[PDB]
Amino acid sequence: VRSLNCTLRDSQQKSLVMSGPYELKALHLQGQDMEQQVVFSMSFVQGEESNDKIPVALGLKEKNLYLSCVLKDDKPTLQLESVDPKNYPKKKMEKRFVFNKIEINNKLEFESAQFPNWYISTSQAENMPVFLGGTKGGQDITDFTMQFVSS
Repeated sequence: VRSLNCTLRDSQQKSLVMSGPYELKALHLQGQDMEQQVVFSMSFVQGEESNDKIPVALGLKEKNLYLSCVLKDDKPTLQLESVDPKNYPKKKMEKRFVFNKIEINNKLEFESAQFPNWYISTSQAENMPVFLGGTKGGQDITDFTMQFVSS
């Protein structure tokens, strides 16, 4: 498995930070305060691919913590799940962990491989949880930029 280290910023320039053990929040940060931002370990895993659609897994750099999509109270939900530190990452990652990384401009969208047309999204408001949104366009933000830190 090949990985790259990177940070993500939504299109409103909000940064992503850990709120608790299992949640990420998005907030407007600038300055030394940016040390707070989560560093992701993006892995290129097995799955269907295209020029513009690439399967990935998002773990937290150096933590056996991955972004996962599960049904919770009957609706697709994003969560941080802990994994056996010795078995991960893998090349053939379980479906709940896979996102389709879609390039559209200098922007990126992350679609659940498990739940078609469900995307990693942020709210327009400050300090709200990052979640899985079943809708594109309307109010919630579904596009991001990536910064390499050391892949």
